[PDB]
Amino acid sequence: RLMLRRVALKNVDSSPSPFQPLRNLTILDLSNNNIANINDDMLEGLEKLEILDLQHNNLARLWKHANPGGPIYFLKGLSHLHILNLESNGFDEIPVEVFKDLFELKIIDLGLNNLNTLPASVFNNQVSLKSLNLQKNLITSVEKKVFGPAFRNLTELDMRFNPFDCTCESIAWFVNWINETHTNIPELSSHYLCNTPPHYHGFP
RNA sequence: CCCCCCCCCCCCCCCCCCCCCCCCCCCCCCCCCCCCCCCCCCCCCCCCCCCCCCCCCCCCCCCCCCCCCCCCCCCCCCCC
Repeated sequence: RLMLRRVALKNVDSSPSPFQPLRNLTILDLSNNNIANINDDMLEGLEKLEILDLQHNNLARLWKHANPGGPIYFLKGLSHLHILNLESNGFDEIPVEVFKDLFELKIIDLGLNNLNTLPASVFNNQVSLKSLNLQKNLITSVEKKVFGPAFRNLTELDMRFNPFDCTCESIAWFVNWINETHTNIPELSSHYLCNTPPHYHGFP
């Protein structure tokens, strides 16, 4: 376990990964450090890593398609990763094959970001997901082609402050899944308020 | 056994002049190549300064909400 929360890491983007000798590393916290550039091969050889926290950082550019050199898939080879946190990273786009190898992911956190559109068929490999947290984002539509495999068998859901769109093309499957479910959705009728169109403005 | 004087023709040598043909050097013009310097055309790379745009982090301010601690008051009831 190596905790580096709010330590302002510098020279973190070296060509050889400093966590390469850490073969038995299981918990790694890199939160509140304003890390900007992260290499692709930083977590190579980290088969036994389970807990990864990268919340409150600046990795928005690393996932956009306009980033030179291509998006950074720094989550490859993490077969045993269990809890992942990416809060307040300012993410605006998620690459399609970033979560391709997380076969044992159960807890994922993506709140307080600028997510608006997610690629279709991204959460196929998370067959053992438990909690999905997307509070305080800019998402507007929830559909099967992206959130179908995500909502297979969960236990928690955190999507409070989002401007949901009330349209049969964008929310009908979502509200249908709300009607019958066993996942714990707290304050479902308090902050899951429809922002757009103004006809359904504020309607749960 | 004799010298002299005239003339024709053909020689040889030497000085001058005029012809071709060639060599060397030089002059003028032009062309080609090499080197040096300079000007212009663009397309740029690197560095610095200035100005903005996005995202994020620390600190601070304002408005709150919850919890904890302390103080006061109102009503009800007992002890001596």
